[PDB]
Amino acid sequence: SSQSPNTPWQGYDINTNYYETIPQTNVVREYWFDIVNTTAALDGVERPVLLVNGQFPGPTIEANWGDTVKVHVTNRMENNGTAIHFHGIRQLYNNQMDGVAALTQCPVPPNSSYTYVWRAEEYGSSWYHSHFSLQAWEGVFGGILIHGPSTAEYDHDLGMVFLNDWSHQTVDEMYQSVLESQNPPHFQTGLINGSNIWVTADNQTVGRRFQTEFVPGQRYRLRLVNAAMDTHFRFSIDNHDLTVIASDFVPIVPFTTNNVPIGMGQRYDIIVTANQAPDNYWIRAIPQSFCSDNANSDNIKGVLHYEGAADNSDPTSTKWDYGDDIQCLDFSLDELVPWLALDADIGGAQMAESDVDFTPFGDVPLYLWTMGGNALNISWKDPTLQQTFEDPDKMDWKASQGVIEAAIPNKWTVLVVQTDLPVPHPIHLHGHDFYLLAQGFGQFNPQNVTLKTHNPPRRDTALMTAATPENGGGGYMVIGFPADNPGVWLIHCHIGFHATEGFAQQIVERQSEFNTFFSEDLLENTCDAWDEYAKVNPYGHQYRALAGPYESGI
Ligand SMILES: *[C@@H]1O[C@H](CO)[C@@H](O[C@@H]2O[C@H](CO)[C@@H](O)[C@H](O)[C@H]2NC(C)=O)[C@H](O)[C@H]1NC(C)=O
Ligand SMILES: [O-][O-]
Ligand SMILES: [Cu+2]
Ligand SMILES: [Cu+2]
Ligand SMILES: [Cu+2]
Repeated sequence: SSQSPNTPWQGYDINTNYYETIPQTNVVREYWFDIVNTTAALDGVERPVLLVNGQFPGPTIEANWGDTVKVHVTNRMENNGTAIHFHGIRQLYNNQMDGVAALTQCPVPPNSSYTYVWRAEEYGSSWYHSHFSLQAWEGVFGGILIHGPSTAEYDHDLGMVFLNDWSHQTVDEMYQSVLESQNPPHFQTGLINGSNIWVTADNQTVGRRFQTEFVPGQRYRLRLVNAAMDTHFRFSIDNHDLTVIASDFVPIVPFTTNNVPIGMGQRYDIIVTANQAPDNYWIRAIPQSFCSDNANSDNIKGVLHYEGAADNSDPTSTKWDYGDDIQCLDFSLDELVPWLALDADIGGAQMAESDVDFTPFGDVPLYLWTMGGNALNISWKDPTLQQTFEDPDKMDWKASQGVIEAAIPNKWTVLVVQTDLPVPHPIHLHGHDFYLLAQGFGQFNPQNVTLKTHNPPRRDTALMTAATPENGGGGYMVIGFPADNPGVWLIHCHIGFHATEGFAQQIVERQSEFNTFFSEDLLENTCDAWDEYAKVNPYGHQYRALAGPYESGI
């Protein structure tokens, strides 16, 4: 009880192994989420959105390390199912609460509910979002903020800072055109924590920029989350240094930088000290042009307003000269050093490789992303956990199910995700923080690659980097994780369009121990409701063909 005195995690600290030890708080944080169909004018232009409780971003789930969180999700829409995923939450022996349509549950139909219950067995910053088709990017997402230890001190916690791309047509409206094109999706603008201005065709300014206020001398924590559909950002604040203290849910040895490159699904916790002359400073979220197509890359900005700065007055500050805003990169392996030091014990690991390609299918054609040789093609109404309940020793996986088996308790898997294309992708794994062993450009060399096993970066989302066409294209990333968590775990590109097109596989982990978590009633109650919806509403039927809005299932 000498550690972290007068905190909810008294008896534990920054050195506690949070994979093995959790504070007991006895506390349950209970949330009620209505998923609603509405409109909003987040940058001053009205359009349809799907929201949690009428808010964008959705309300923050806030808890202390070791709490239990209970989220009652009710579907108040007409024409979508829903499922809510808690990104980066380990869900240890709790796979059926992971919120993945077609894996861990059927979708929740309109007028039905699902109660997610999970343990805060990590601390730091993340987010929840729909894991049903493109719905997260219609606005169904919000923060997860779990208080706990930190690797540097500060005075004020500003909470979540979401980074989003945005357009005035919806992602669902765009989807058919995306499917039928070899060009990446184009977005018109972006939002910082759900706000921006917009310049109209007649040069009027509508909307309002994100703004935050600093007291000179004070230190502020910002919890950055990239929730964009198809944009890799560099975040910066003119004239201010940023001290990075965590990557995803893993506290790291702090380091200071002038910008944070942040991929879709990733989080970084930063501390900013108000040590500049009192003034207004631009906060910038800049799409990286190699892998983002945005009409307004230089106008996704907010305002840092010091007390002492002019009111009603935009910044005139200059961007940090950190180089170009072209490549889509992570912090390097040597920059991200987990504070809790753990080695990747990959002796005796199972080795796998999943290639990434983009291929035409059918007569239109539709251009689909494939991972490990197949575009994922699975079933909302027949989720993987139903298949294994019906047949506990099932071995007859279809190619289109994209299965990677990890049957042996605690045995490591080393997975190489590779591509020949000049296109990078943020790779996210459910149910695990993976160990990031390598990340590179060009061809993967099985002889020459060095794997970092000595306290490598550890997180839940990392880029498969790729070279530009002039440098030959292609790239790879290599991850390691032990089979410490029975369940069916999605591994996929965190670009929504890509995952829905097929860029996803499923890790079937310790299949013989699904009894540790599985509830037939929790599965079938929702599946039965979903079937009743599908009878009366065409949106209840999954489009799985090649002349319409193909849905991979996730
Ligand atoms: C970004 O938007 C979120 C969601 O509205 C804001 O969340 C608040 O965060 C603070 C600090 O953790 C909490 O006190 C509030 O309860 C949250 N409100 C919610 C979730 O409705 C967040 O403050 C915004 N970020 C900034 C920097 O303004
Ligand atoms: O995050 O999926
Ligand atoms: Cu996830
Ligand atoms: Cu992708
Ligand atoms: Cu996911």
